[PDB]
Amino acid sequence: QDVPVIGLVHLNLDRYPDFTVEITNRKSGAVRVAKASNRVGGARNNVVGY
Amino acid sequence: SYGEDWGRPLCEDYSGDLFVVQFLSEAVARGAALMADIKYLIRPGAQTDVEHF
Amino acid sequence: YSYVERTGDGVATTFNFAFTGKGKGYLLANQIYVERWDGASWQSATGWSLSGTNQITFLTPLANGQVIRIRRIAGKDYPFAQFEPGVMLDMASLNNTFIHLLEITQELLDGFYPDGFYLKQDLNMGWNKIVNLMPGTDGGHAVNKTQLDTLSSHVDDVDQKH
Amino acid sequence: QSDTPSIMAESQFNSLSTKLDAVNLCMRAIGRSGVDNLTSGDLDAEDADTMIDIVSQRLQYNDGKGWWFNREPRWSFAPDSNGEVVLPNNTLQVLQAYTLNTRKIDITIRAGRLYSTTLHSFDVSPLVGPDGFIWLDLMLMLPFEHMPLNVLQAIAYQAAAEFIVSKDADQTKLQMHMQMAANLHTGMQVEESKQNRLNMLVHNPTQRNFGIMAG
Amino acid sequence: SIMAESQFNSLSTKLDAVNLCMRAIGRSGVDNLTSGDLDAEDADTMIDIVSQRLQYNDGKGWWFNREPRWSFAPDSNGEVVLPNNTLQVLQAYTLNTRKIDITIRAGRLYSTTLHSFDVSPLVGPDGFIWLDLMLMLPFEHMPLNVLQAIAYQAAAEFIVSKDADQTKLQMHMQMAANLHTGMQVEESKQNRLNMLVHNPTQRNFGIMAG
Repeated sequence: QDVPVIGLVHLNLDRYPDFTVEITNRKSGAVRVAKASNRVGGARNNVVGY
Repeated sequence: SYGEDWGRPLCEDYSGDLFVVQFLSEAVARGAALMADIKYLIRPGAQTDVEHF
Repeated sequence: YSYVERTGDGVATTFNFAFTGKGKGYLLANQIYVERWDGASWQSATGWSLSGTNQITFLTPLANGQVIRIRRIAGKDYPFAQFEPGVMLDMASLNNTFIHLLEITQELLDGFYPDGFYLKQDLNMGWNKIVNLMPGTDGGHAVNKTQLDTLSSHVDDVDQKH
Repeated sequence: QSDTPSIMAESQFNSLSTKLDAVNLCMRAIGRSGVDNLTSGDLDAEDADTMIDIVSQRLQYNDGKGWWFNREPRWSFAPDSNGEVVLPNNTLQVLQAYTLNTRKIDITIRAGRLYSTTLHSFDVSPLVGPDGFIWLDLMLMLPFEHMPLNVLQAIAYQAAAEFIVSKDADQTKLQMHMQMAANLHTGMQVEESKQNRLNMLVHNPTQRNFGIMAG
Repeated sequence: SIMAESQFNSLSTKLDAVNLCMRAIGRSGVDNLTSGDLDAEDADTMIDIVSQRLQYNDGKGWWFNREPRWSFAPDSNGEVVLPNNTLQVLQAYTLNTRKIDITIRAGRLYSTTLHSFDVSPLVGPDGFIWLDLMLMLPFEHMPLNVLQAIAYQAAAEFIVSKDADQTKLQMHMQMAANLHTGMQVEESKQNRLNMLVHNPTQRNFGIMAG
């Protein structure tokens, strides 16, 4: 019953394409989608090439 | 005064002082009357009953 | 394109509008703006609420033959998205930005301009017509030939009684 | 010849004016970087958007009156023949105009259109002023834009502190933001009286009346 | 064979301020302002935020921010537009000028009493319009004292944005205020003023009875 309140979730990844994370609630039933992409500004993997 | 068909009164020369006296007298009388009033006061949660008092 | 004209009469209280583009056709709810036609001026309306994605709901039914106009005004001073290095770069912003930048031009094609607008240069139309004018009241207003016909009619009657 | 145009043309200040930059600033001191788009798909993005909107009229209202930009002097409404007058857009508060030979009548604001308690009639035809369109003083709510640059900084820091305490629980970060934002508020409130300056005399009816007499 | 480091004098360059802000955390500053490090940008933004904030300080700014009376001359269309960023704008308080409220909305100004967006009816007698305002000049072309003062204040805030020891925070905050009052005394040294001649009632009393 003594359950902590989760504020943020950090994922450590080594190789990943763009993907989505689905959030579901067992009481309200609402669904939330958080879309993640591998494009981050100023990084090496930002060229239009590949 | 020169070129005037009618004269002027003496109280015209001290109307300002008379008005100041009137204002100060009104202020002091009003303050005395306002302080003369009584209103009483009891603290909430008095632990006492006013009707018996 | 952007602007949509609608007429109201009866118990009807919900009006539907459709804009060009993907999905709902707009980016923000703030882009929707409602106008009411009083018959003389471009008066704004109050008491409207956005009930659906592409529909609005009034509090009271419109009167006989009331005319409303649902248009969409986009941000006129800044781009929709601001890009910096080191940020979470998502592709949806790119798609939205192009639509928004395409959107700012869209109503210009329709014919809307911001208030306090005047062409300060000498414009030319390359020998094209100017049509559909009202008679001008003040001297600064332009005149159609309906007034010219009236003046031509006026000089005729004075000459004929001569 | 000369070098003043050449060198400092490249100079850039990049002041903050957009609502998004305030959100991005609010998105710091908490972890993750800010969002590039206002809408986006991140839940915390619109959560910061809600904070800015809520704290807007809270700050703009001060205690009682707001600043000079919220001032709106004598209005004229001329209520319609249908009935009462509807208050324009969103108003923080409504006060009666205070010109001469104007008796005190009660004005109270319900949803939009106002209400007079003494008359108890939700329509107010008879309490209209003589040949006057019920002159009164009110206070609009400007959006996040259309505001001075300083108040934009003040509202952002105040909202950031409220976001942190709701989101996170850290004493050091919270203490700095509350203290530093309060410094800016006083540093900005000081000029509000310095602007639109007023003095003891003239403005005070009893002082001006005393000044005219005996002088 | 190596670029080495170009000579830096005090901290005139914006990049050096980021390097100081980058320091205090045990990581050294990047050589190029852009580079590829994400943390330099947070320092870069932090300097920018403080600049707009610290120059304005409490009420009126310093001696170099403020600018004397201008002339705007509103057009035939209506109101006049304020130039770029103005921290605050006030009407000139010279004699024979009635006090009319001036308020700044987005960019161009506004008149509350006239309630109209334009300011055409408020043109003064035989003078178009006169008012006093202050700019916000960018990070460069600054008195060198503000350059060091702004860096420590921004860096001290930067500490607590990222984890910092209590020790680092308390010292920087103490010196940021200490450096602030270090330059504040020069404010009175410049544009120095006194009650006499400057105060309208004191000059009026001085000329009479003497």
